[PDB]
Amino acid sequence: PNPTMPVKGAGTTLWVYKGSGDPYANPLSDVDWSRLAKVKDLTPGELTAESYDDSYLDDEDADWTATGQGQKSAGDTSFTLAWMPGEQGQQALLAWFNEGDTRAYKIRFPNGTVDVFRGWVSSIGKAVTAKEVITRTVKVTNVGRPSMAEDRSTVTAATGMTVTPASTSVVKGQSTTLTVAFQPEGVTDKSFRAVSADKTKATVSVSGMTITVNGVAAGKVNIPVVSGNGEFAAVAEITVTAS
Amino acid sequence: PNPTMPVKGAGTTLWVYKGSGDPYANPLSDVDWSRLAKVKDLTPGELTAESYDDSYLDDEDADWTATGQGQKSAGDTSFTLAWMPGEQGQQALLAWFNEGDTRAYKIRFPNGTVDVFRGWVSSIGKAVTAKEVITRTVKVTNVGRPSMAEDRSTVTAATGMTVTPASTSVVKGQSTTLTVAFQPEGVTDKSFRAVSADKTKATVSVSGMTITVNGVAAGKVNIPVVSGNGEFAAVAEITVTAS
Amino acid sequence: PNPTMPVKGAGTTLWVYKGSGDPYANPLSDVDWSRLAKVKDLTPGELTAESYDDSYLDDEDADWTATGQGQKSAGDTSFTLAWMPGEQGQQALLAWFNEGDTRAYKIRFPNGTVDVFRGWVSSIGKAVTAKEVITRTVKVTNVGRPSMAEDRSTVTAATGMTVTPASTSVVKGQSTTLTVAFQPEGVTDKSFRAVSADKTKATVSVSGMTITVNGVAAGKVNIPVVSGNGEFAAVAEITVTAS
Amino acid sequence: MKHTELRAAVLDALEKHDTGATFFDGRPAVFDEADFPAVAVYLTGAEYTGEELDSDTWQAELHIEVFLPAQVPDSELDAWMESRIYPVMSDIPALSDLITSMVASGYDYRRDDDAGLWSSADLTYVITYEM
Amino acid sequence: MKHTELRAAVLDALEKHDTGATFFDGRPAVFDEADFPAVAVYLTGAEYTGEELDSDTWQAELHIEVFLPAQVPDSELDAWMESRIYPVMSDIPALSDLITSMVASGYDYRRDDDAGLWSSADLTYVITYEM
Amino acid sequence: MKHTELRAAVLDALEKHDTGATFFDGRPAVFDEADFPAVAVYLTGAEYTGEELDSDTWQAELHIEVFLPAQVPDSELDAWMESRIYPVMSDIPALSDLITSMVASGYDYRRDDDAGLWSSADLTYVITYEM
Amino acid sequence: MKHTELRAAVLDALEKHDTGATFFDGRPAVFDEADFPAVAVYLTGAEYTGEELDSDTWQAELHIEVFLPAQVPDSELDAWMESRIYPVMSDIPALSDLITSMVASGYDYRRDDDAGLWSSADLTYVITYEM
Amino acid sequence: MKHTELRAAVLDALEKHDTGATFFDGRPAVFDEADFPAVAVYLTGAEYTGEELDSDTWQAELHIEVFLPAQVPDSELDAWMESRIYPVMSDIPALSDLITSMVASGYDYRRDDDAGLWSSADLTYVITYEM
Repeated sequence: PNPTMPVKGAGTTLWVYKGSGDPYANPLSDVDWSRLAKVKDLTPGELTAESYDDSYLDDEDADWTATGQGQKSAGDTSFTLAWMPGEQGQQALLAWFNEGDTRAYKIRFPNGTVDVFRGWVSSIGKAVTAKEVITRTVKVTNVGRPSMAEDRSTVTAATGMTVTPASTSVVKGQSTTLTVAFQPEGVTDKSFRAVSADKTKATVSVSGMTITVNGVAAGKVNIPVVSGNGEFAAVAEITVTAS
Repeated sequence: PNPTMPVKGAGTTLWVYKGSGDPYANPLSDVDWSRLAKVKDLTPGELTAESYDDSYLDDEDADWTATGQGQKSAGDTSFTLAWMPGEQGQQALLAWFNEGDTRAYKIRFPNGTVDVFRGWVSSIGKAVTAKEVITRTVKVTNVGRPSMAEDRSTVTAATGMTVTPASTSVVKGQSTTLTVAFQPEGVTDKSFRAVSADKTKATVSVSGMTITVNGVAAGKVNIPVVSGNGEFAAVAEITVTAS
Repeated sequence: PNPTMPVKGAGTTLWVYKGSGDPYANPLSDVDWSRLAKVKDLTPGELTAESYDDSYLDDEDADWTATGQGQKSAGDTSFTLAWMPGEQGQQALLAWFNEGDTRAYKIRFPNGTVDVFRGWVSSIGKAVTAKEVITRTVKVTNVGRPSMAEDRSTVTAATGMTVTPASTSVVKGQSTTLTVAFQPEGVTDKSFRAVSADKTKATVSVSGMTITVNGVAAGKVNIPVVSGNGEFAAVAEITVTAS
Repeated sequence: MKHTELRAAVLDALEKHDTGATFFDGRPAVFDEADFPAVAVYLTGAEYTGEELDSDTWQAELHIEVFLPAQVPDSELDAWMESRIYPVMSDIPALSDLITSMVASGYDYRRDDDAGLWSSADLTYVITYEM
Repeated sequence: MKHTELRAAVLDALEKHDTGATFFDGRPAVFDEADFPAVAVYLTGAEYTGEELDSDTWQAELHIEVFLPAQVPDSELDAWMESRIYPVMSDIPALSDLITSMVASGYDYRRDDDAGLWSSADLTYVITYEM
Repeated sequence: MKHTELRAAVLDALEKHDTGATFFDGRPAVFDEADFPAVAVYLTGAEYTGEELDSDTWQAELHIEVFLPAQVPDSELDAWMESRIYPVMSDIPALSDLITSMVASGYDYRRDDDAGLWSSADLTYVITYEM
Repeated sequence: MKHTELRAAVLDALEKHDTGATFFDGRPAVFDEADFPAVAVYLTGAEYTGEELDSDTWQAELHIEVFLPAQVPDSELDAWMESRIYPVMSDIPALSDLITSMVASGYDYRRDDDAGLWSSADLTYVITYEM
Repeated sequence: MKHTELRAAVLDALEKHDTGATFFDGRPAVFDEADFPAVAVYLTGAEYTGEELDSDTWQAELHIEVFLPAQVPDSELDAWMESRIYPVMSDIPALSDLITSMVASGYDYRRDDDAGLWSSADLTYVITYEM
């Protein structure tokens, strides 16, 4: 359950804060969040902004229009769920709408992260027809800066990365695996490529954290490996042999 | 990779500038650009040019609509990609939207031909259903002159990065200056990066088509060099002496 | 390669004038025109005339609207073509857009006819997906009075209408061929009409200027063949026989 | 999962009234002209319509059939369907919690042509169930 | 369902008109070269296109087949379909009260190819009813 | 190449659980009535829906197939898929790292009729992978 | 003409690597049980998608077939069709000049059942070419 | 009708070019193994797409079909088709007068599978014409 790879989406959960303190504190815990069930669909309120203008007469250039980001709005989130009057919480949601207050609701994705927005109810719809269950339609108008999932993310980096030295025994394409891992806690933000300093005797074949170097013609090679940050790097001595 | 032949489009990649210089100087090199992958689809910004009336009652036959283009604009670029909350760069654009500066980004076609636009994020959206990976959609409005690919139209490059090896011992504050230059007779968008592989005994401070190595302590270590976007490399050994 | 028959349409060519003389002078000449290779699709700018009000207070009943043609607009011409950055000339047209001047372009149809417009580029875009080539989108604001190929077309007529005389043997269906040839160089705008003066004893069955005169009953009659122009006509002597 | 009990519950829901028919569960059947007119219950389909972002909410098709010998007129088949099977199953609280939503689809006839060894009427339901 | 009643009603409506043909209800049929030109009445389809949130409102299809000897020219079939069937059922109060809406659907011919023992004409209607 | 890795990963997870079945992987099978109930896993489709501008990102269908002898009641087969396979692919870390995404599509049944030697049920998983 | 040129170019692009197979061009094939695993190349379709106002710009389907004896496991077919033939043809400079674009479409298998003599795997490419 | 001269018109064009084949016109064909490679011309379709308020403007498919001995490789057919037909059918003055529009559709291959006496290359054209 990692946020560093794409995830399906099935298994997402919707929760509504019912406590009193700030929901932004520890949204991961569902202590004071009302869980809803059987949510037919979900449409998060897309983040939107405005094209503020900054034109002036005293301008060297006029043809290319210049504008800046204005003010941003969280839009509206709408979703549908099975009409469940007997459920406890739809009434609270109905009461929320009827009282028209501003409340906070979060979403727990089947990914390991959470997202919570603050707003007030904007629309309630009920669709009725045979051959399929009655559906309850809800739309909420978000307000203010919303707590975003990536803000709760943490990043580990720096301290360099390791490299397996020597690996000079080269014969018939070498095919020697080189491990370039990172010392700090193993987990980090991976950004590193290997580029051969000769490209003739030895050539780098970077393959998913594993370097499978190759050798064609005999020679002494210093294969350098570098990181994405541009700070940490290493060089591996290689004695390529044609035979 | 012939730019004068029709090309499908697979392998296209999108990049966001992260350095502190003009993006338009060296679009080919990706050193100051951060790449975001898993791009679901891409709709490039559309260049616009609204009409401008040019009419006078003291003219000839007024049976036509003599007009000229006025405020040309690159419009906005939109794309979708798989949600990667735990990936470095998704936060960058998210924060980039959050404070709404005017950064530049680069799209690299499978032809060695790239384009650069500067703008601000105008809209952020998240799409999620069952059975389909969560996708995030972002709209950024271009600003100013778009630096489109066809302007350059005259790239030249070849194989080889010249540098001065050895230069091991250095005293009097160390700081030995090592020359680095390109094989393709300088007719190329030059770019290279080099750092100390250990930094424990020697420090490299590459600046202005050359590097300076001021060793903090005696010892031997190799100095990796990466030719900008990562196509060629060289290694210079430095054995700084204590005296 | 005639203009008087419906044309397949596939195979048309697109050119842009690049010299300095009047494009309207010799649109057939391609010397000062650059061919635009790989035209995926084309959409000519339509010709539209604005509706000018003409109703007055003092007149008869104004129950029906009285509007005359107002100012005429050449519309906007759009087309799509394969993205060919390495081609020499695609840079020009976008630069033509970039400079924002008014130029002239012509379309050579697979018929033997060419139409030329004048205008300035207004919209440039590119569409890119997978498993299909990258396409370039262009839209040009046509300006001024454009040159329709109909004006370039000439007129051939007059000199009367020749006719094959005699053929006074009509019996047993018969349908004697009758050729109303047109004097001027053969090539003529054939608008004639043939019809017998009796409609019972003799009749005409003209097909492709080849008139077939049939008969059932005997007697004497003269078959007139006239021109739709209203001043040229011919009359042939026919003596149909029953057997 | 719930397939075993779902067939079990409905077949038990049928057996509460008078007997006079075998209640072959599933499929193997094997009749011979000694265990005649009877009924069979089985399900097909079993797709993964999403329809929901919290649980699988699978959907399958419910087949309930009846078999009669040779060329007995369909009036028996109609009467058998409209009385013996259709009304009783229209409200069986046992499966109410076992399922999510039930809906009828149609009712068809199909009979042996060569040697006319039998004659079958099929009632078909669509079932949404949280497996 | 109400199928037995509806078939009985239409059958009696046909029988009221001047006879000359067998009036087989259902589907067993079995003709032999003695019950020739004759008719059979039956139903197919029987779906649950609900379409209405008050009652089932099922929809079915009515087949009226007329069988004639072997390779009689289709003029007789045209006369039969134009005289004895199509007009007579255009207004029958019994079925009018029995069902909700009845609509003409199609009418066609088909004759036996191998051994050509018969030639049938089919008249099909669509009916909406409530069970 | 991923199929051998993909095929091995799932079968080993299946083999990791309780035994009682042969694990014929791939295609040729060839059973005879000594190596009964056995599971077969294979891939089909594998087209080139582009869908992604930086990598090809194909997708293919994964089959999980298990054979049972003739007229064994489907209740056992329904039990078998639950008792053996279906819950295991809910979370397998092996192929999760191996491929991009994979969802369920359907779960069906079939059997031999002529000589009725075998009876099988198949599991279809749509998988999305890059190669 | 391009088909002879196209077929010639691709087979040469395959043969540059290590051998191990026969390279039947065209279509008539005729294998016999000694010239086994072998590769066939041919084209189908060849329509007139206009798509352009300057040339016919036809499209066709390129088929790469690898044949293996009877009931060998598909594992080698996966290896053969993914490693032996796919990466090599991924970029053939002769084709790039020869054609306008190349797109991958299909990845199939077909096991002989009657007498089960052979086993074929199909790789399908859609080609946009102008002749 | 237009078809006879239409068939005559193309026949003149191909016979005008270099021969090398019989020109059995229409459809009866009947070859025997003496008159090999030869061509044939016929029409299919001929419907009434209105398309025009004043003229009927029918359209139909035109088949240029060439047969080659049994298992001759497609290269000969490819060479035959793209040299001896496609360039010839590029433009014919007679056809332009006769019909309204001339559009290419595509061309395929097929052959006698059982026994295998012949191979066939079929080119299909689209003609829009006014009666």
